[PDB]
Amino acid sequence: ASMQCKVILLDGSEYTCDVEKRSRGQVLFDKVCEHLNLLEKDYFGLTYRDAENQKNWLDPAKEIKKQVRSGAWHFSFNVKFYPPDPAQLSEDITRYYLCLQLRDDIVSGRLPCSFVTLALLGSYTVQSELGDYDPDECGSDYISEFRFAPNHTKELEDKVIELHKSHRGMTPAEAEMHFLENAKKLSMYGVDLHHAKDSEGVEIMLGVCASGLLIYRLRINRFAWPKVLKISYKRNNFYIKIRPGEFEQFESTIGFKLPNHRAAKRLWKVCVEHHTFFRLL
Repeated sequence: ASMQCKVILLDGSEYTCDVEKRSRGQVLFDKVCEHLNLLEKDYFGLTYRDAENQKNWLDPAKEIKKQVRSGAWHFSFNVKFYPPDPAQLSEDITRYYLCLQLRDDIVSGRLPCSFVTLALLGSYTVQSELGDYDPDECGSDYISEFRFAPNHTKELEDKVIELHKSHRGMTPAEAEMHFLENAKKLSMYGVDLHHAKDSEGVEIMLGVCASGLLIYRLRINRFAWPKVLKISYKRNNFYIKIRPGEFEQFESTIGFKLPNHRAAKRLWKVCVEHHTFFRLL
């Protein structure tokens, strides 16, 4: 009358529990956050891969059964809504799980940034995890475990060490806070990127975040939520209604062709959820 679930956590470890066969996603999410002693859980969710190996958020309001057709109820715990100002989070631990996610986002190449920013962010990670630089605990080899960037230059490594040396006295809470302030200013911070085609058939990327919808073709356009009147899908296609022009005198619907109905439905859902979260709480 129950099914085993496995969840990859942000530090790489694996949470196992059992849930009732007809459990809604909420059941499992609540168990994972309890495990994590996470009170600010609303920023977070669970992803799964479907039979086409596409990533999907587990809808907490719905039976897991209906979403994951396989009995392989394997999930990944992830940031869903990236806070525009992490300093305003109530708890250090929320910020910590947030850093872990952003570290992956960087290493995986999902959040690009300057060599400069990579080294600064790296040095904050090192101060958080290792503490103060010391020539006697720190060979010149003491940061061999850390990944900082999709690609490790021995010069990135030296710059991380240089900056680490300057952070002396800094507590994890502060290393992390500094980490979050440089990270939140990055261009792709918190943007969920989706492949699409525009009306001419030119391949573009439609990003969703706290502030609105982004189009990239090379970043191009950006629609703050306040200016999105309606978000909808039909078939392969994704639509937004906006009031263009200086005085917003008319409505215009802009359309994007997505690779299939399901890609359109995932984009639409993610956009709706972001609008609800960021604009209605």
